[PDB]
Amino acid sequence: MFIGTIILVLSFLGFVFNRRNIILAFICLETMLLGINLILLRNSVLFDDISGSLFAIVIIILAGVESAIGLSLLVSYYRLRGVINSYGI
Amino acid sequence: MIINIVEILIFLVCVLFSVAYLTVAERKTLAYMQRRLGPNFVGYYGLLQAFADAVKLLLKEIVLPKESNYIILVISPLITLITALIGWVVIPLGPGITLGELNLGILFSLAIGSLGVFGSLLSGWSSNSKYSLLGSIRSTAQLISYELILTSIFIIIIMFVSSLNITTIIETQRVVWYCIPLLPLLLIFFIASVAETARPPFDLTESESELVAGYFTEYSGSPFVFFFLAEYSNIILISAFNGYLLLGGYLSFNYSYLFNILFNDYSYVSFLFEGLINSSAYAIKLVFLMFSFIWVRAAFPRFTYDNLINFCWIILLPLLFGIFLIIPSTLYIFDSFPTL
Amino acid sequence: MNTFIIFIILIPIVGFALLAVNILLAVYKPYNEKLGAFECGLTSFNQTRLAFNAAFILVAILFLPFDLEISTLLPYVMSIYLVSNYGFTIVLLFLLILIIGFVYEINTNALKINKHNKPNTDSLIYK
Amino acid sequence: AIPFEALLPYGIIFGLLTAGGGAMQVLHVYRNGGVRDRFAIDQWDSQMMERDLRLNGGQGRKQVDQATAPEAFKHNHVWKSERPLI
Amino acid sequence: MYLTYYFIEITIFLAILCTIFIISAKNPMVSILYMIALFVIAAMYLYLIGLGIFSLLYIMIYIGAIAVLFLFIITLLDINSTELSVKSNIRDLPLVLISLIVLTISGLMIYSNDSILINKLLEAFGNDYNTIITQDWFNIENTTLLTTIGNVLLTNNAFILLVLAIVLLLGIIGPISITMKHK
Amino acid sequence: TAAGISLTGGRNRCFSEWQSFMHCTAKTDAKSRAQCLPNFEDYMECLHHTKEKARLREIESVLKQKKEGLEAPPVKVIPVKAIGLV
Amino acid sequence: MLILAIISLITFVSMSKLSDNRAIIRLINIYLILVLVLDSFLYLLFLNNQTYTVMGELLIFNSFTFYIDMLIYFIMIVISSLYGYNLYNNNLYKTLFEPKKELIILFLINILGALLIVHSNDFITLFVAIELQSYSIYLITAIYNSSYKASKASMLYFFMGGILSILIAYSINTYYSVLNSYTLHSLDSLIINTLDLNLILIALSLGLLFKIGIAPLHKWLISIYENTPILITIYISLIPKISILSYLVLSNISINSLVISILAILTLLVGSVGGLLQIKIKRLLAFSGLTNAGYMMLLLLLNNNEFSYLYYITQYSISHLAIFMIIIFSIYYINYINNQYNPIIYVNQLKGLIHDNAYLVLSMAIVVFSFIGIPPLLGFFGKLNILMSILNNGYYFISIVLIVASLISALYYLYLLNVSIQDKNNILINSNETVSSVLSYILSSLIILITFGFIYNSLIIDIFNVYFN
Amino acid sequence: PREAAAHWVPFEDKANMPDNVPDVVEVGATSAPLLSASYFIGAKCKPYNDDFMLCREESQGSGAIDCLKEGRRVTRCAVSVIEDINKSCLDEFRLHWQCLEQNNHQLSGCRKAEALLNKCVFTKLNLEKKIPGLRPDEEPVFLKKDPWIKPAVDDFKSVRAYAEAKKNGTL
Ligand SMILES: CCCCC/C=C/C/C=C/CCCCCCCC(=O)O[C@H](COC(=O)CCCCCCCCCCCCCCC)COP(=O)([O-])OCC[N+](C)(C)C
Ligand SMILES: CCCCCCCCCCCCCCCCCC(=O)OC[C@H](COP(=O)(O)OCCN)OC(=O)CCCCCCCCCCCCCCCCC
Repeated sequence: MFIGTIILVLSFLGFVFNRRNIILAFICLETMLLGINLILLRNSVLFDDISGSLFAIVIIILAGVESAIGLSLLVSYYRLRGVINSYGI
Repeated sequence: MIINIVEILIFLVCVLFSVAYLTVAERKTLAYMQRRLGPNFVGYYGLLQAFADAVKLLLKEIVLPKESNYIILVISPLITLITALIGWVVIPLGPGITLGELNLGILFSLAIGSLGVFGSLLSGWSSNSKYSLLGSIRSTAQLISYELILTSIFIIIIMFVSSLNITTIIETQRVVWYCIPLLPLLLIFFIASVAETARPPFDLTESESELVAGYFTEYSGSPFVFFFLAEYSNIILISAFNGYLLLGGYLSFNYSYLFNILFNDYSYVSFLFEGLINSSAYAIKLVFLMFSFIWVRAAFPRFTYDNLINFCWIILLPLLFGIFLIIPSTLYIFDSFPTL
Repeated sequence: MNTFIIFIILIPIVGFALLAVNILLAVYKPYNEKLGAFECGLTSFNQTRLAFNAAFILVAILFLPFDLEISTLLPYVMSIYLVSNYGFTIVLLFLLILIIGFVYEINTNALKINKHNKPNTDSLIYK
Repeated sequence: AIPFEALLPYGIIFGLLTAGGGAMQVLHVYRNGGVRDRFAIDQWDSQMMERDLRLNGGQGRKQVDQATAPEAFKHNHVWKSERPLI
Repeated sequence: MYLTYYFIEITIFLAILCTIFIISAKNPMVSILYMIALFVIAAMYLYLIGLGIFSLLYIMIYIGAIAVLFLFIITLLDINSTELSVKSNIRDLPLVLISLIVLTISGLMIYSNDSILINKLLEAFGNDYNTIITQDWFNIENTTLLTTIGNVLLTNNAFILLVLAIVLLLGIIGPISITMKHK
Repeated sequence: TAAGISLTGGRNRCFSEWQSFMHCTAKTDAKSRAQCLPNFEDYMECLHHTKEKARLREIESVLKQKKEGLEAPPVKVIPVKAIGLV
Repeated sequence: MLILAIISLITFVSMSKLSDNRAIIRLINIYLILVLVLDSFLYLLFLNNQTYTVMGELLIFNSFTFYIDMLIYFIMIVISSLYGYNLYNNNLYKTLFEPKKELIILFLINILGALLIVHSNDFITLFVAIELQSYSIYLITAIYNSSYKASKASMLYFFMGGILSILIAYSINTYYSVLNSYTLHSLDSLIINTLDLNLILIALSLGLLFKIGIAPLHKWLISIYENTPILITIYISLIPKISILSYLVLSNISINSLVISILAILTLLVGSVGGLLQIKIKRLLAFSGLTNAGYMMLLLLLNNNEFSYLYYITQYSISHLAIFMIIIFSIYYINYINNQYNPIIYVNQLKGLIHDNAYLVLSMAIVVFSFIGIPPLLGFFGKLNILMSILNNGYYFISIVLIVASLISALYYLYLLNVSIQDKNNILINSNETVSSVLSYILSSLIILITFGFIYNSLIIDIFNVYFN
Repeated sequence: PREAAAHWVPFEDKANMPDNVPDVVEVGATSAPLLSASYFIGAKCKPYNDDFMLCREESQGSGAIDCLKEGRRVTRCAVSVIEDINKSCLDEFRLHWQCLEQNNHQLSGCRKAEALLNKCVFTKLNLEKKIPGLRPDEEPVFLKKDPWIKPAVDDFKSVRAYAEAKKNGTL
C-alpha cells in the first residue's frame, strides 16, 4: 500500500504546488489515478477476488475518457488565446 | 544455463542477419521490377552489401544541431531500436519454440507495437522546427490511426480461439487457416500492415513533407543505423504477425505418412528434420510476405494526408464495424463458441 | 533464469555497443555552419507559434475513445464460451451504442478538412 | 526467366530462419531430455509438473510409473512461503 | 537467491524518485517522459505482485493512448513554463513539509481498526510475516484473470458495461462538439 | 454483483466465513445482532489476520530470548531446483 | 426512456441543419412531458415503502428515488422550454439566447448520469455515474466556447472536479480495503459499532459534498456560476445539488458527524455573510444556493429525514427556477446590455422594474419572500419541516445558527426588492412585441405553485404516509 | 488458489503423521500414467470419490481432519486400479502414456494407442471408458472416424502396433 499511497500523496502535492505550467497539473492528475489503481489491485490480490479488479478495469477506461475530454477542453481554452500562461488559467 | 544463452545467441544472430539481407533483397527485386540489376559489386553476387552500408555508416560522425536536445536525439534511436526488436520473443518457430513462452503472447505483441509510435513523435521535438514538428504530427496521427484497425483485426481473430497464447492459435489453425474463411481480412490487414510501418504506398513523410528525408532528415551515423534497422525489423515483425494469426504459422501439410515411411523412432535427427520443415513453412510464408511489401512499393504513387485519414476512418473502419457484428453472429447462429 | 529476460537485457547492450562504437570511432570536428537545422540549403527565421487545423488535433483526441472500446472488447473475447447466448447480446448492445456515436462522427464530417479553393460559384449578373 | 540473383538473398533469409528453427528445436529437446515442449501450461498443468518433479526424484520429466510411491515421497512435500508484498 | 528479495521495495524507491523528476523539470515534455517512465515502474510492480495481465494493459492503454495524446498536445500548442527557482517555492516549503507528514501518516492510518490512534499506525508496519501458499486441486480449467473479468463485466455487471458505453459515447461526442465550429 | 467471485471465478478466500455470517444475519432480527458478533469477528480476522499476527509476534518475542532456540522437528528450506533431490 | 431519447436524438441531430436545432428541442420537450403523463402510474409499485433492487444488487429503486426522478424530469421540461422557445421575435434575442447543435445531447446524458446516482446501490455505479455527470457539466460549461469566461470556468471546473473525483475513488477503495464489499447495505447497524468506519464514510461524504458548494471550498463554484452564461448556469447549479444530495440523504453514513456539523455551521455562516456586499446578480443568487445547500447538510446528520428533504427540494427547485426565469424577463427593460452570453449582471440594472411590467415585480416579490421563509409561501413550510427534524434530534446549537443565518440571508434577498421597487425616470409606455405565451405561462405556473401550494400540505402528508411507511 | 509470486521460498518439514491416523499407500504415478488411467480410476472408484467429496461437503470447514477416513479409501482403490492395469497390460498402457509424453499430454494426439488400451482393459480388467453428461444422438469424440483434429506426428510404435492388431484380427 506504500507505493500507491506514496504515488498518490507526492502526485497530489505536486499538483497543488504547481505554479509553473498546466501540463504538469494534468500529468499529476494521471499519476494520482495510477496510485489509486495500485492500492486497489494489491487489495484484490490479497483478498483473492477480481472484485477490486472489476473496479480497476472500469476506472482505467474512465481515466482515459477523462484525459480525452479534458484535453479537448484545453484546446478550447487555447483557441481564443494563442498562448497558455505559466502561472495558470 | 549454457543451453538458454546459446539459443538466444543463435536466435539473435539469425534475426539480426535476416534484417540486414532484407534490404539487399529489396534493392535486388526492386531493380529487377524496373529491369536493372541490383548490387553486384560488393560480394560475389552482391551479398554483404548491407555490411558495407553498416560499416561505413558507423564511421560517419554524429552531428547534433543547435536547436536540438542532444539526449532525446540519441535516445529515440535506442528506444525505437529496442521496441522494434523486443517483439521478436513471442513468435514461434514451431510448437512452443519461442524465446519466452507466456500465456498471453498477443497482448504482449500488441503492447509493443503500441510503444513504437513514440520514436516518431518524440523525434519531432528534438531539433524543434515548425516545419519538422508538423511533419511529425502528420506521421504520428497516421501511425496511431492505422494501429487501431490493426488491434481490431487481432481481436476479430482471437474471437475464434479465445486464447491469447500464440502457439495455441497455430495449433487451432491445423484444421483450416484463417485467411481462407476471412479473405477480405487478409487484404485489409495487409494494407494496415503497409500503413503501420509507413511504407511508400502509404507514405507522406519521407518524400512529400517539408523535410526531404522524413522526420529523421538531420541525422548521421548511429542515429540513422538504428532507425534503418528498426524499420525493417518492423517489416518482418508485422510480417510475423500476419504469419501466425492469418496464414499458417509453421503449418504446411500433415506429414505423418512421410514420417511413417522415413523414421522408426524418436531421435535427434527426427526432431531436427521436423524443426526444419516447420520453420521452413514459417519462413516461406514470411518471405512471400516481404516480397509482397516490396512488390506493392514498386507499382504505386502515394497519398495525401486527407486521402489517408478519409481512407482509414470513413471507409475501412465502418466496414470493420460490420465485421464486428457479422462474425460473432455467425459463431452464434451455429452452435459453436470457442472454449478456453 | 529463463531465456525471456536475457533478451530484454540483451537488445540494449547491443544498441549501447553500436552507439559506443560510433562515438569512439568517428571524428567529431563541428563548427557553426555545420550546426543548424536543414531546410533545403536555406536558413530562415522560424515563427514562434503557428496555427493548425482542428482535424489534426481531433484525430488523436478522437482516437482514444475508440481505443478504449477495442480494449473493452478484449475481456469478452476470452470469455466468449462461458457467456453463451447472453453475454453475446450484451456485447451486441455495447457495440451498437458505440456505432451510433460513430455515425454521429461520420455524419458531422469531423475529420475532413475543407478546401477554400472555390471555383467562383456566383455567375455574372450585370448592371 | 526467374533471376537467381534476386532470389538469392531470399534464399539466405529462408536458410537462416530454417537453420535457426531447426537448431532451436534440437536445443529444446536436449533441454527436456529427448521429448517435446509443452506449449500451453494450465495452472493444473503447472501444479502437476511440480508434483511429477517431486515423484520421480530430481529429474524434470522422467515420468516414472510405479504402483506405490517411495518413502521420501511423503516427506519431501513443499509449501511456498510468499513475502509480505508491501 | 536472496538478491531477488528486495525488488518490490526497489520499485517503491524508484517510483518515489520518478515523481521528483516529474514535478521539477525545466522542459515540460521531458517531465511527461518521466511520467511514461512512472507507468513503466507501475507495470513492473504489477508483474512483480503477480498480475502480469494488467502490466500489459497499462502499457497498452496508458502509455500507448493517454501519453501519446499528451505528447501530441504539447507539440503543436503553446505552453509557457517557469523553472523551479528557489525564490518562488521556498515560501511553499513549510506547508509542503506539514502536508507530507500529515497526508502520508493519515493515508497509512485507515487500514486498521483500533480505537487508539497510535495502534492504527503500527499495524501498517507489521507485515514481515510470510504468507503460506497451499496447492488446492479444485480448479479444472484455465480460467485466467481476464476470463473472469469478461464473465463479471458481462453477466453480473452488464449494466456497468452499458453505462460505460454511454460514457465512451460521451467521450466521442464531447471533443467533437467543442472543436467543430459547425458552418 | 461480484460479491464472492474469486480470481479464477471461484469463491474467494474468506467466502465461507462471510457466508456463515450471512447465515447468522438471515435468521436474526435487529436488537438481537449482539449474538452475531463472533461470526463477524471471524470474518474480519479472516480478511486481515490481525489476531494471527498478534499471536505470532507473541511467540516470536519468546523465540529470540532462548539460547537453545529450537528443540523440535525442524523445517528445512530448499532451493527451487531441488524439490525432489534426495 | 432517456436511453432511447439519446440514441434516437444524436442520430437525428447529426442529420439536421443548424437552423433546425431550436425546433429539435421543442420535440424533446414534448417527449419528456409524455414520460411524466403516460408513465407516472409506476408509483403504484411502491406501496408501503416497498423497495426493489434491479440488475443484481446494482440499482435500488424506492419511491424516494422515484420522486427525485419525477422532479428532475419536471425541471428539465422547464429548462428545455427555455432553450427551445423564443423569448421575443427580435433581431436581438436570436443572437443572445441561441442553442448549440449538441446542447440537448449533453443535457440528456447529464440527466442520465444524475439519475444513475439517486437510483444507485453499488459504489462503482456511483463512481461511473458521478463521472458521467461530471463530464457532462465539463462540456455544458465549455460548449459556448466563444467566450473567455466560460472557457476559463470550464478549465477551473475540470481540475477541481478531478480532485474531488479522485477523493471519492480513494474513499471507495479505502472502504474496500477493510471490507470485501461494495454496498452500504452490508453495514446493517452491527458493524458500525465494532468497526472504525467513521473516517472512511465521512471522507466519502466530504468528497461527494465539496462538489455541491460546501463552504471551505466554495469560492471556485461561485466563480463558475458567475463566469458561465445565464442559461447554462440554471442547469449546472440545480442538477449536481439535487442528485448528489439525494444520494447522500438516502444512505445515512454521516449521523452524529462532528465534521458535517462543523461544515454545516460554517456553510450557514459564510453563505449568509458572504453574499452581503455584492453587486452582481448571479453572485448574489449563487450564495443563496450556498445557504440553501447548507440546510441540506443538516439533514445528512439526521436519521429518517425523507419528509424534510423532499419537500424542501421541490421548494428550492421551484423557487430557484422561478427567480432565474424572472431575471430573464427583466432583460427587455434594462437600459444597458453588455456581454452577449450574460446580458444582465449588475443588480442595479433592474432598478425601475415596478414602473415597467409591475407584475414581474409581483412575481419577483412572491418568489423572494419564499426564500426568506414567509408563512403564506411554500418556502416557509420547507424551513419549518427542517426545523421540526433538527429540534427532534438534539441539534440545538445548529438550530439557532440556522435562524441567525436565515436572518442574515434575508438582507441580500430583500436587496432585490429594494432595487426593483424604485423610481425610474424613463418608463415604457407601450411595447410592440410581447413575451412568449407558452414560456410566460411557465413562470405563472411556477408562482401559483409557490403562492397557493400551502393548500395541499395536508393531502401530500397523507400520500406521504402511505407510500413511504 | 492463488499463485505464489514475488520471491516465494519453498520449505519442507521433516515430520510424521500422528499415531491415531493409520498409514496409507500413496500414488506414485506421474501425469501421463495418471491422465491415462484417469477414466478407469473414475470408473472403478466413482462411489468412493463421491463419498469423499460428499463428506467434505457435509462437514463444512471441518474439511481436512473429519473426512480423512474416506480419503484413505479413494487413494487405496486408485492404487488398486493402477496395480491391476500394470499386471494386465503394462506394455499397451506404457504405449499410451509414452505417446502422451509428447503432444503436450493432449488426448487428441494418441487415438491409435488409446484404442488398443481401451480394448485390452475392457477385455481383461472389464472397465469401460465413458463420458457422462452426453445425451444420445451425440457421438463420443474418442469413437469418431475422420476427426477434424489430427496430431502433427503419429508416433511410430503405436502405428506399428495398431497395424499388427489389425493383422492379428484382435481389433
Ligand atoms: C397524470 C399524471 C400527472 C403528472 C404529474 C407530474 C408531476 C411532476 C411534478 C413534480 C413536482 C411538483 C410537485 C408535485 C407534488 C406531488 C405530491 C406527492 O404526491 O408526493 C408524495 C410525497 O411528496 C413529498 O415527499 C413532498 C413533496 C411536496 C410537494 C410540495 C409542492 C406542493 C405544491 C405543488 C403540489 C400541488 C399542486 C397541485 C395543483 C393542482 C410522494 O410522491 P408520489 O409517489 O405519491 O407521486 C404521486 C404520483 N402522481 C404525481 C402521479 C400523482
Ligand atoms: C455481398 C457481401 C458484401 C460484398 C462486399 C464485401 C465487403 C468486404 C470486402 C473488404 C475488402 C476491402 C479492401 C479495401 C477496400 C478499399 C476501398 C478502396 O478502394 O478505396 C477507395 C478510395 C476512394 O474512395 P472514394 O472517395 O469513395 O472514391 C470515389 C471517387 N469519386 O481509394 C483509395 O483510398 C485508394 C486505394 C487504396 C487501396 C490500398 C492499396 C494498397 C495496397 C494494395 C494491397 C494489394 C495486395 C497485394 C498483396 C499480394 C497479392 C498476391
